[PDB]
Amino acid sequence: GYDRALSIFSPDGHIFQVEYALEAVKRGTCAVGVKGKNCVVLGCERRSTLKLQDTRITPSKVSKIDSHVVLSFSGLNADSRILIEKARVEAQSHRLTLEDPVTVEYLTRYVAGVQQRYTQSGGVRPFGVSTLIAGFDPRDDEPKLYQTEPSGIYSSWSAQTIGRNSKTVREFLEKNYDRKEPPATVEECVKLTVRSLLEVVQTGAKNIEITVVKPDSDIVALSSEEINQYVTQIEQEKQE
Amino acid sequence: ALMYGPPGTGKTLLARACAAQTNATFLKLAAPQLVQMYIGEGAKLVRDAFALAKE
Amino acid sequence: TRCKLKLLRMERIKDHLLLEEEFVSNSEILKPFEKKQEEEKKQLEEIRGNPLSIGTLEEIIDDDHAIVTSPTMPDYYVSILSFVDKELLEPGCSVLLHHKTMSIVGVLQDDADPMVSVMKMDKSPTESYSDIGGLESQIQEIKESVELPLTHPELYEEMGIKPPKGVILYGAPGTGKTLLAKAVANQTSATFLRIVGSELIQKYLGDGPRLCRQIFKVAGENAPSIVFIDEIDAIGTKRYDSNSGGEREIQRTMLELLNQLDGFDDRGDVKVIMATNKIETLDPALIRPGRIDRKILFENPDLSTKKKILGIHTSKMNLSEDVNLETLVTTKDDLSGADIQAMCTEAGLLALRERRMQVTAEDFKQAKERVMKNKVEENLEGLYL
Amino acid sequence: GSRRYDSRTTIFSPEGRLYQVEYALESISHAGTAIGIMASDGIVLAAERKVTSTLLEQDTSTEKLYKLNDKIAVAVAGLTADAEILINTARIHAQNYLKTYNEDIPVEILVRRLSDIKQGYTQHGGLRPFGVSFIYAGYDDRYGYQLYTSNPSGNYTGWKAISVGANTSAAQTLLQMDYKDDMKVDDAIELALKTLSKTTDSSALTYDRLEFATIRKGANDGEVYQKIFKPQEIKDILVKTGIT
Amino acid sequence: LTKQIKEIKEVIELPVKHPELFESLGIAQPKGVILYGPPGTGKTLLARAVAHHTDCKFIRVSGAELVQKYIGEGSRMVRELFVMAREHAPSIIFMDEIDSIGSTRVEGSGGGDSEVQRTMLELLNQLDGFETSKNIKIIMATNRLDILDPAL
Amino acid sequence: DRGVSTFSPEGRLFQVEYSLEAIKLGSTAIGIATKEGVVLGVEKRATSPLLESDSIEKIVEIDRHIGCAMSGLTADARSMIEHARTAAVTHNLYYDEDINVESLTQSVCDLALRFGEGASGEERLMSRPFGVALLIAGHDADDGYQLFHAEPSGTFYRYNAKAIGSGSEGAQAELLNEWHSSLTLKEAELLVLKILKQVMEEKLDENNAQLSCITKQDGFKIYDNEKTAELIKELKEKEAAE
Amino acid sequence: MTDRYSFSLTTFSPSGKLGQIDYALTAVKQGVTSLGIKATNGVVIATEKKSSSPLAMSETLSKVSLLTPDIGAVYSGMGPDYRVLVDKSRKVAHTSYKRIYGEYPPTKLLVSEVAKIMQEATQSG
Amino acid sequence: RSTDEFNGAQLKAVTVEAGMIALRNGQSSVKHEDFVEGISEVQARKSKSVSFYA
Amino acid sequence: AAPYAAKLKQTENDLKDIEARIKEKAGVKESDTGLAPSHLWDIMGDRQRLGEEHPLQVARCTKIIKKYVINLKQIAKFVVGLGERVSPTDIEEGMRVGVDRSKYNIELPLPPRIDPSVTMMTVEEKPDVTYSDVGGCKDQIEKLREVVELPLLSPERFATLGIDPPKGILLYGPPGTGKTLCARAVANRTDATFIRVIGSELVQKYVGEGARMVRELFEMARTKKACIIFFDEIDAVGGARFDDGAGGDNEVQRTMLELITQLDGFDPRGNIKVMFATNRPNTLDPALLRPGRIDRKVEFSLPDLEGRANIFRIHSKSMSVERGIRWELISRLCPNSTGAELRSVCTEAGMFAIRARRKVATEKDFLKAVDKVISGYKKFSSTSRYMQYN
Ligand SMILES: Nc1ncnc2c1ncn2[C@@H]1O[C@H](COP(=O)(O)OP(=O)(O)OP(=O)(O)O)[C@@H](O)[C@H]1O
Ligand SMILES: Nc1ncnc2c1ncn2[C@@H]1O[C@H](COP(=O)(O)OP(=O)(O)OP(=O)(O)O)[C@@H](O)[C@H]1O
Ligand SMILES: Nc1ncnc2c1ncn2[C@@H]1O[C@H](COP(=O)(O)OP(=O)(O)OP(=O)(O)O)[C@@H](O)[C@H]1O
Ligand SMILES: Nc1ncnc2c1ncn2[C@@H]1O[C@H](COP(=O)(O)OP(=O)(O)O)[C@@H](O)[C@H]1O
Ligand SMILES: [Mg+2]
Ligand SMILES: [Mg+2]
Ligand SMILES: [Mg+2]
Ligand SMILES: [Mg+2]
Repeated sequence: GYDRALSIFSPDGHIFQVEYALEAVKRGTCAVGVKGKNCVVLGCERRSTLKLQDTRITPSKVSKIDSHVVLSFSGLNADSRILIEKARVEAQSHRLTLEDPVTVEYLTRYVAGVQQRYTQSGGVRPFGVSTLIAGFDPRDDEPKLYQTEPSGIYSSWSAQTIGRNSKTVREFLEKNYDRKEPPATVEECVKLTVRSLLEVVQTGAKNIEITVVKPDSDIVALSSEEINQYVTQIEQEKQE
Repeated sequence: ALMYGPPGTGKTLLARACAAQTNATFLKLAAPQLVQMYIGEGAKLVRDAFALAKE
Repeated sequence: TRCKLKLLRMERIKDHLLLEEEFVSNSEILKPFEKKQEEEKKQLEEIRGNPLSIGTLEEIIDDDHAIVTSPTMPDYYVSILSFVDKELLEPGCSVLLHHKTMSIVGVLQDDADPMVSVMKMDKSPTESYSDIGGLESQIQEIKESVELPLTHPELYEEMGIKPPKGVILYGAPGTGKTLLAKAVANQTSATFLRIVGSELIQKYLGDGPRLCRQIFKVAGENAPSIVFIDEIDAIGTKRYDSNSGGEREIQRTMLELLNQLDGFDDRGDVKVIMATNKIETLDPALIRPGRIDRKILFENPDLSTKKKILGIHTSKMNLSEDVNLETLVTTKDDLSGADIQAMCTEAGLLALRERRMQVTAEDFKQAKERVMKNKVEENLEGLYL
Repeated sequence: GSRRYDSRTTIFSPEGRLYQVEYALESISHAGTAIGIMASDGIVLAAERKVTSTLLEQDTSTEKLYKLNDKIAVAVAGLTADAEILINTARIHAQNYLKTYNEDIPVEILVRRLSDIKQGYTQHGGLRPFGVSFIYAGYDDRYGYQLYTSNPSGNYTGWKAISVGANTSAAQTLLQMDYKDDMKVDDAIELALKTLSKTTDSSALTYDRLEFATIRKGANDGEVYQKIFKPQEIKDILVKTGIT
Repeated sequence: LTKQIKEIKEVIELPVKHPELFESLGIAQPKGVILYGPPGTGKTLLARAVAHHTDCKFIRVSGAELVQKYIGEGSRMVRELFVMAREHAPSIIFMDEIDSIGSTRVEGSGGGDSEVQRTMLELLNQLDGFETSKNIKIIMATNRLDILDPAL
Repeated sequence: DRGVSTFSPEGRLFQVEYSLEAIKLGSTAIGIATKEGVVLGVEKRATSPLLESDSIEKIVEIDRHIGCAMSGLTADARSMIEHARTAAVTHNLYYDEDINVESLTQSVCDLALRFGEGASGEERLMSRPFGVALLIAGHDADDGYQLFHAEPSGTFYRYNAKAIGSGSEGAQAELLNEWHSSLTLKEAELLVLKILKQVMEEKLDENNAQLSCITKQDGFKIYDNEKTAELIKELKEKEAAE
Repeated sequence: MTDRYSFSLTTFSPSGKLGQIDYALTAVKQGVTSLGIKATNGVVIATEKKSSSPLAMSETLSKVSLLTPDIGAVYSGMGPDYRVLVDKSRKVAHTSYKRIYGEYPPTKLLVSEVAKIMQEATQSG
Repeated sequence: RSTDEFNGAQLKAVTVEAGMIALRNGQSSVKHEDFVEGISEVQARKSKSVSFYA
Repeated sequence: AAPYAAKLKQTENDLKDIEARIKEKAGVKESDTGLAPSHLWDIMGDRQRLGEEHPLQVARCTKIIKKYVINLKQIAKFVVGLGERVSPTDIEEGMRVGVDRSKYNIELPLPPRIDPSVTMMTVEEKPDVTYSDVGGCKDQIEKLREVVELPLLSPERFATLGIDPPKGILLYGPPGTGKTLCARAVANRTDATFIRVIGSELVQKYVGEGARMVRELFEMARTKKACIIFFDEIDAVGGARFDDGAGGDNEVQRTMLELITQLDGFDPRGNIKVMFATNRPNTLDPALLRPGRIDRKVEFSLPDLEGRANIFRIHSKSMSVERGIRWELISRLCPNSTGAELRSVCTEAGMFAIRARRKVATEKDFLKAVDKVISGYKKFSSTSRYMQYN
């Protein structure tokens, strides 16, 4: 019944709703991604700070899709739930029919696929969501980081940031992550990801969540103590 | 008698040529003049374009 | 303290001496004046007598006649005679006629208007640049096109080419646009005209076009000048009915705004300064660069610029060692400069309610909670969509 | 032609916001107030009706408190009609899980599925968003007592306390002071009446403008009990905190 | 209504009679003070009582052109109302902008009544030395301050 | 809102005029077809030094003798590449034979036509768009190397050479002088880079350019990023002899 | 032919509340009066009869009806939307309690079935 | 013949437009070759845009 | 603090005490025009000032009755007669005349209509834009010279052919190409009276108020021989033919109809050349753009890539520049750019020479300057919308 066209072309060569899509993303939360040479690190800041608000049962903004894929999302949070759902569905129907877990390349197309296909039908608004997709290719060591648009475009990155105040942290990353020399270890990368967030978080360790995915389905989160430790370290050094 | 249609058909050109040629006294009037900014000077211009014409 | 009073006494020994000297030499010391000034005043006064009837000149004839119209009504075909220059005679001008035989005995009449009062300004702002300090390089583009060709004629003859014209101010609100303008008019000390863009829409129809042709004839006269059209966005919504606004009134204002600033007219020096927060409604015949040269783009400042900004406002307030100036800046995460200014007006409003006359660390951390609650109560998103 | 008549609920604004959704968040704050309080020893679910007339049969009515299944109760804020749809759709989904796993639905699951339904109305199909928000109060083995709230956007978050309906900011600051993490069930009851007796727009807080229900693990042999109190036991604890 | 009487005697009378109190503190002098609430609560009758003790000329402005005869409309009157109220300082200009005339003008433009109060506001915030010595107060009144144009 | 349905009383479907703008926004894509090897080269327009150059794909394989380069929004194109891939393989099940190059263009052009109101049960699975061009290049026995230009109009022509994208106007005027009928593969490959250098925003490098051909023996083959760096280096020697 | 009110005709006001719901009550307030008093051992419901002429005999029209043998019902507001609403009610009472429990529904349950119709007459376009 | 849907005002706009072409060359007589060529110079036509799909 | 508080109270009283005594004394002190030659004028002008030469109460004739009927401008009607020796041809219909102050009798007739005066302030006095100022050597600039300049300087060549010379010409296009830059140029060179009008000057609330104006302007241009009447910005009062059925388009369409009936005229126009500078031919009216009044219409084009290489020679030769700035090099780099934006690269390299502290603008300050003005003034498409068709 409803199929009224929402991709009214802009005479200036655009589409009004796909600009607006990009705008809604900017409103929402921030999240940063950086790829060492043997790890990926997804940090995101959490406005779930608010005395008397749990974090045990409240869902974190970094989601598990598969054993060795992880997603982080900025933009409308009602909407995030869908793209998780679809991707999970996918991940199993790939094992079923072709065997072997999803190549991180593939799953990127597939999430990207879904967001494009909401601009085609009239009955539906675009998802105002951009995402970071990360994982390690089956039985390999190749870090991969991918980010998609609510346009539907996708590309791999050395590190990227989406959400609010992405310009501050991109400008920070140009100077401080060399393109020829990734951070060597897991601790050196993590120190680098904290230092990027602590520009727009305005200190605190309670705010930020840091999850690391390594090769061989190692999805681990750093707990409050660890966060604090790293922060403090960056405090002494910086002060000195 | 009214003359209407597309522009270029010489509506204004013919009428003039044939009303001066037949020696019938041809008064020149343009409607935008009957519009006025005084209150009641347009009603006094129509009766005066008429009173001249009865003589 | 002493600096100010030495100079103020120095100008009240100048004013006193000059007034006594200049009064005594108009009423006692007459030698280059005397005979020759007593004869000239006696001849002009006797010849035209009084009362003198002011008239208005509709038109001149070059054989020394004029058609003047009294403002009462009865018209007159008067003569141009004796003790008159034809350099100032011209349409609209006020002449003196002799109340019997009306001959133009001279022109000296210019009678100020309450329509030239609203346009012209008497002000002299009590802030000058570096009370705007921060966003430092945004007033150092408005000084390259307003101040700098008046001050150094040398540099713009040395490169050649025509000089810049105008600027538009647009961008985030709370970025100081209104005080930025109030500073480039105080530095130069050129004749600063000032009009809001919302007076150009009036209930009266077609009165728009007459009002801004007036504004530019006043401006051309006093040139060099700066015109502030503050809020030219306002012309986009303000309307009283649908024909006192609508396509009709908005096209009349465009057309007018287009002629004043660039037309056949071959305008003298009007620099134009516009304050605005709508760039995507303006005429595309103005943000045509080459009327208006460098446009200025303003955004929310960053954390080190907001350290320069909070230091201008906090010297006003009482100062203590307790105060934590650096931690109000850090926590704010690209928040505008209109809030920073609503927080120091809120610190002395809590201070007065107590009747404690020290502003300390406690009064500033309380005033930040009240400033973050009004803008955050108006955010009814609650659970983020 | 018909495109003119189309409201376009679906479309994004130039803010990127769904203006329709923001309106819906309004229609909650008109309706009467409901407060969630988590204790370690139980969950006190407490909400004061919006209705008030002197002819209301308080004994007969529930309208703010519904049971979902035996472990999970919701408190409703908004339009009651809208709600009633969702509340039946919940009840069927609870049961569907019970037939397939012989294991009562975990509280996270049930909330997540309600939230998905809501979202869908504002994705596509030019429907008007539901004007409703729930407090979820529920118990399982996994995490213990759990509290959640979901709003008409389709986005839910957990909590250690929360309030929906009118005077949301007022309620939230009273709780910020007073709640300590250790409370029993009986102290938790007393903080709930306290927070409702200040905010109430009507002058008196009366036993027939209140609805109170508990979920307690102080039922022996390791079993949970619900109980919605009668209007005649809420009267006995209104004199207990001295409101009368 | 005892809580309202003090709130306005604080911020209106005290930076006029004692500019020394507000200058030490540093607080930049009050501009606009919005009076709102439901009609019949005495929104206007409160500023009347403050205009009698302080000795303000209470000039109720309104959109009425019956009094205006010199320019004949108040759409462009700004300087003249100031220049009469600056002579006869102190003054309270009680700008009642109606903004309840229906959704034809109030939701179509932000009303015609706020149009005149926003031209006032921008020019009286800086004009001569009166900007932290204003003796002409900008008292606004409305049905709910929410209904006013957001930029006010 | 304009309909998709409505006519502009000039005689025109407003929407087609707006589509043909979207081509021009997107990145440069040159194609020169000779009688010895079609060369396609595009400008990637890497937008940050953080982003990895080679993940971006704008030279795309349709089958093993029809290669294709796209300009415009790369998203719109994701649907239309997949449709084209299926159809060419469908034909190879059905006649055990290379799909004609011309025929494949037609099927793409047919999907392009679709954007309709979606009246009754009829399947128009788009309501809008397809603001992208293709340089569909190929080789078959019937006609030699060919090259075809698709529009979002549903309109295509054969072309000896065609530029499209941001620098289309400039590239067009250099092509009408330089194009000839005697070009070799090795001369055409160097000539494409020279016309692509003028309208490249940035300096000609292989970290914002990608070259490809289709040649009779090889089929499709995109070049190595090492080969391309060498052809850049040889252009500047010939130019610095002059 | 083709429905092109697939979209919903009810939406929230930029001031909060649904615009048409509010209107719908003002139409109920115009209506005929009627009343209800609950007693200890019975209920009483009763309405007046408003005709056009004494030619119109109002005996034939019934404004009080039976849903089931034990549940009657009375109304105010739009005469025709009562005619169908009672029909819809009787019919879906029977297809949700007459087959699946034999007995006529308890009185709470029947009220709730009616309530589903209303809500839903606002959700569909 | 070589005109159609020209109103009389365009056609006065053709015979003058031809005798300019004669003043540009320098000729003192306007030949039958210039009246043909003035027809393309004043048609109320310059075509909105070369076709792209018609 | 206290020692200095007693000095802030004096500074306040003292600066205003001084201020009042100084402005009343200074006055205009009796300064009245005339100066040093007006003393010899006093001999001549005292025997004439007493004569009744003046006043002649200015009147206006309402009816020549084959004696004369004047109507004073006070409303009171009188029959007057000939003067000292005036010809009976002078007295014409609707002409003003001066009559003897006492017993009314025509002394001296006077020129007509006292409504001209809002039409004599629209006439400009030789602009300074010269004729080589305009860009390129286009053939389009010679078409301006073949409709206006050439038939008035030599009406010998358009008399041998026999053609009615083309009198109109329309200038239209995208902004920035100089529609007003070539209409100033042609007002300098032709030395024919140029009469600029603003088409949005006519509008008032009182209907057919712009009817009076349009009449009298049209007569004022008829009297002087060789004129050019340049109507700018006629998109207001030059709109499409429509009839809303409810608005106030009724005032607007009055001033257009009065503009129509004089142009073609009962009595054709008498050496009037017509210029129209419009932004668009797209909303312009079907009775004004219909071709006897427009004649030959030349749209001024966006300069090509050779037209910007030409224009770039006017702005870079006037700056101080090092030798060897190929004007082709900066024209390529630039995208498709008007000449009003190609003037702004000189001005942005002139403001960057001052920042860098250079006495010369070089080929380095122009390469940077291109990058800044092409980005900057390209982004954001004013409204980025427009349309309003469907
Ligand atoms: N039928 C015709 N025969 C010869 N010449 C014609 C004819 N129609 C128009 N013309 C020429 O066109 C000129 C312009 O026509 P005119 O302007 O008088 O006509 P119109 O219908 O009144 O058009 P409009 O009033 O719309 O301008 C005439 O002066 C004449 O030279
Ligand atoms: N970058 C800055 N540096 C120094 N002071 C600032 C800055 N930004 C704002 N301020 C202060 O904030 C005050 C309020 O600013 P003003 O009212 O002039 O801002 P605005 O941006 O003009 O607002 P609007 O968005 O309503 O047009 C200024 O008068 C000024 O002192
Ligand atoms: N062809 C040109 N050659 C040299 N300079 C030009 C040319 N066209 C425009 N200019 C320059 O640009 C300036 C401004 O352009 P102008 O104001 O004439 O635009 P316009 O064509 O009248 O547009 P509109 O009337 O719609 O605003 C001129 O004063 C001149 O310096
Ligand atoms: N606080 C009060 N004390 C005495 N009279 C009051 C008070 N408030 C309102 N009134 C009375 O109610 C009427 C309305 O007052 P007004 O100030 O004009 O109303 P509004 O808020 O609609 O502008 C007056 O007659 C006034 O005397
Ligand atoms: Mg005619
Ligand atoms: Mg401002
Ligand atoms: Mg009042
Ligand atoms: Mg112009």
